[PDB]
Amino acid sequence: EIPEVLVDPRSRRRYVRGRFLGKGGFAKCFEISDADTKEVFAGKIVPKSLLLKPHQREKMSMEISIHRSLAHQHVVGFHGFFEDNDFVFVVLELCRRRSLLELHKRRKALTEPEARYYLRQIVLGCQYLHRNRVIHRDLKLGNLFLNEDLEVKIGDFGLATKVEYDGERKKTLCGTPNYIAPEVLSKKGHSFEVDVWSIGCIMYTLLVGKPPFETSCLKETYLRIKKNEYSIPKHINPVAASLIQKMLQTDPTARPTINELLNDEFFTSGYIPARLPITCLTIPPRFSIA
Amino acid sequence: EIPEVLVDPRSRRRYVRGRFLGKGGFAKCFEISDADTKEVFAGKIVPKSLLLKPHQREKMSMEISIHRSLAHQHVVGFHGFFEDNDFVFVVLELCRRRSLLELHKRRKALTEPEARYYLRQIVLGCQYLHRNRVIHRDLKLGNLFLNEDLEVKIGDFGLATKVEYDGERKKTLCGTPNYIAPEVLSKKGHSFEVDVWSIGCIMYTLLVGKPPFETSCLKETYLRIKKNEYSIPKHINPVAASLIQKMLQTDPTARPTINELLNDEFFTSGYIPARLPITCLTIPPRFSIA
Ligand SMILES: CN1CCN(c2ccc(OC(F)(F)F)c(Nc3nccc(-c4cc5c(n4C)CCNC5=O)n3)c2)CC1
Ligand SMILES: CN1CCN(c2ccc(OC(F)(F)F)c(Nc3nccc(-c4cc5c(n4C)CCNC5=O)n3)c2)CC1
Ligand SMILES: [Zn+2]
Ligand SMILES: [Zn+2]
Repeated sequence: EIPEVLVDPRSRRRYVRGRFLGKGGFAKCFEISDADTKEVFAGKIVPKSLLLKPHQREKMSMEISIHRSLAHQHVVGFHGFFEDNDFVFVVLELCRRRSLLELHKRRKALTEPEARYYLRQIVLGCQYLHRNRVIHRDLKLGNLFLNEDLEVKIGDFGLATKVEYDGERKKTLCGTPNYIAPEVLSKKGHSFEVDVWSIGCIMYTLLVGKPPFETSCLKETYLRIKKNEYSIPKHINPVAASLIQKMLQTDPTARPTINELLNDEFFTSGYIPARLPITCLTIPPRFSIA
Repeated sequence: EIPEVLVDPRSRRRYVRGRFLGKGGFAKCFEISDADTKEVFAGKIVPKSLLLKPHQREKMSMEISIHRSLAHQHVVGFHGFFEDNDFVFVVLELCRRRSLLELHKRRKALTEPEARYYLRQIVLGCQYLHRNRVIHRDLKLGNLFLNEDLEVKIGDFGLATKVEYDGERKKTLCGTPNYIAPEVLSKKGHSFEVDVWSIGCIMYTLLVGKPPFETSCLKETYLRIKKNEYSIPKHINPVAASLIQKMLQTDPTARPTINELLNDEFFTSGYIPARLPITCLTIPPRFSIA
């Protein structure tokens, strides 16, 4: 039940409503063209019917509050919002190569160089957020979008929470992150390390080709995480592996900080492409010498 | 996309498909008439599209396994099942007065006598299950259906689990019970007392007119439960109250068993109607003397 055009009565531009893209939570998502400067965006579009409750409403505002304060190369750009009466409309930078999720569906395990390339940009983006006292809290392959030059842009700040003062332990998380950290489940109080944990699972998943804790039942998975029950295939390199081990530790005070991450030998003693062939979208890159 | 008639190719009868009633999980639910003996039932009807995964499938079988083994006056009667290719069809005893939930929406707090009356039948039904090594695991006002003489019948065994051997602690619960017990949340291993806990919340809710741990956010509620944070209004009688206190204790080894429940002075020193006026559906009963 969503209008063909979208008008921003305050910044004044309107948007022709493009094709479906994806959806997540009470949100569905489409591309959309500025219709005058003709420029192209992704528009996240939430029905106010799903938002009848004040608790849902706040969650949604909070996300705009957090996301809108953010500018940086590996974060999905926030270009504004507005609402009618049935809908909230948010304008985002458009990522034309979808998300890491889709790339994974299609390449399963990646080559090491690809892992570094992508992983590095994931960390740079997370270095950004952490330095602004923001925790994403649901870093996963489907929130890591890729623009046209296959650059990573972090997305969906709907579980993103703001750190309000040094030492704060966020005591609850209203939602179900994919790669959820141990300390969240042991309902124990959590902070930035949850993102290091998630990145730990991303790394596994990209190198190993599957999630570090997958099982047919969610609650069993949660069990696994809590007891820290995973294993790293023997073919994964020993340097790669141990960075995983670093981040996938049940005690957050032991996991690397986002900032010392890029230093790890995985990165510094390894080859990191400068860019990627769009081929790499479907064919393992060989990185030959000419 | 559900057939007008329903045929059981093995017990041979077919069912004319009546009016909507309710829904819960992947299930929607209708009344249905035997079409020959013309008798009336509620039919729970699950699309096999929601059941593509083996884990969902098992959950559903388990429920049929548990529920079908059950016969007793305060349990929703199991009258059979069968499937086509798009649907699972289950035939249930029809409860023409909906559930305690609806009665609560309309009367908020109940008179003590009503509470006993209903509560007693809840316990008798639960005494039954517990003696058959079955835990319902999601006793709540909307699973407590009422037939025509306003008798309680327990329903929905889709989180019901079977106890397989003395001492067993069920380690996980794949779902989100309403009135969920502390030990479930502290991911700690649980058994029959979870139902005593739930009944504890039912009692509160029926007497006090609202749930013992309600808050605008679910995760805050869970916090409350874990820390056992509730309070009993001062107008609730002292005998009533303390039965609540008994059942709403964080340590399951302290909560009354289902079997010693009916002994509690709440019941034995109190007036318990033999039946209820259907008036009581919308008007507080006075229980005069003629
Ligand atoms: C799991 N997958 C994640 C990525 N998917 C996707 C498919 C086609 C797309 O446009 C194209 F073709 F140009 F590349 C895009 N591109 C895109 N660009 C900016 C924001 C969002 C977005 C932000 C959000 C969502 N989306 C799709 C959905 C949920 N909430 C969001 O925050 N998506 C993404 C499909 C689903
Ligand atoms: C929260 N409410 C619970 C009770 N509700 C309800 C409304 C109208 C009804 O028929 C009438 F009019 F004759 F009284 C009934 N009667 C009824 N009788 C047997 C089984 C089920 C049932 C079993 C199950 C469900 N139902 C409605 C839904 C979810 N899963 C079940 O196991 N429901 C129930 C409405 C929703
Ligand atoms: Zn499960
Ligand atoms: Zn919440």
